[PDB]
Amino acid sequence: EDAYVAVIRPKSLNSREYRAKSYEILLLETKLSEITQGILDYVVETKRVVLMKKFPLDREASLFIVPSVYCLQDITARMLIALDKWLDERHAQSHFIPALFRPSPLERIKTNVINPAYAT
Amino acid sequence: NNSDTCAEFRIKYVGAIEKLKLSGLEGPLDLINYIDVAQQDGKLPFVPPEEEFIMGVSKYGIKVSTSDQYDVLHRHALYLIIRMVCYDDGLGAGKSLLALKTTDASNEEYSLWVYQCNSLEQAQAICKVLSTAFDSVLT
Ligand SMILES: [Br-]
Ligand SMILES: [Br-]
Ligand SMILES: [Br-]
Repeated sequence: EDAYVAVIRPKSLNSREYRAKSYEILLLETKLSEITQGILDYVVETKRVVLMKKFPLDREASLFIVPSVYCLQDITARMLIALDKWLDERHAQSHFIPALFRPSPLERIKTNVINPAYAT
Repeated sequence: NNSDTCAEFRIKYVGAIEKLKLSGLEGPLDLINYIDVAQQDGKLPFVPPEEEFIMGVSKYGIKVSTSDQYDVLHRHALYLIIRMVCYDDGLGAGKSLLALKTTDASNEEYSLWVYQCNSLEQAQAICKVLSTAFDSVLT
């Protein structure tokens, strides 16, 4: 039900090292069918939506990441350090960060072949 | 190029997500997105293994074999293919992937199959022969 969003953009990307100064951040909140269409409509009103982690409260709040094109080096408390850690690891995976910031399906589709036996 | 109904191609294999219940997966853009999220989650790799396979396309459907032709991995029957989509991986090397959405005889479950082609030209040739197959059996 409960949601949170961290929007990030670069100034790299294919880089081997994670530099937090290479990336900037804008956390938003919305409640709840369509999840992918949901968050993306909310962002533009105020590339993809990536569920990272869930955080228990002692009943859990979700953290999503929205890649795009306030500096992170200069910088809710539980979520920021988790994002810094998460990015530190995954930047040392290769193709991961480039895949995170890649264009939309529509910018990438080349051919679409359908079987006429499944029509209407 | 114009115009054949039976062709073989050297390709690479990213992987498969077999036996999905439903996820509400409509059209080519939902398909590409789903594969993206699978790659992000580590269900599929960003880079395929080096080994090459032979993809034969004909009026039977799509056949995938080892480069030695010795072993057949899969026969994707024409009747059970729902959609094939060719798209750019979007990573830098500009690789072209093919995604096949297939179903089973009773149309109750779906599977996704992802291949990597050596060029965009090859991916388009595969799509052409598949299209021609459909139109041919449709008569
Ligand atoms: Br070839
Ligand atoms: Br469909
Ligand atoms: Br089957």
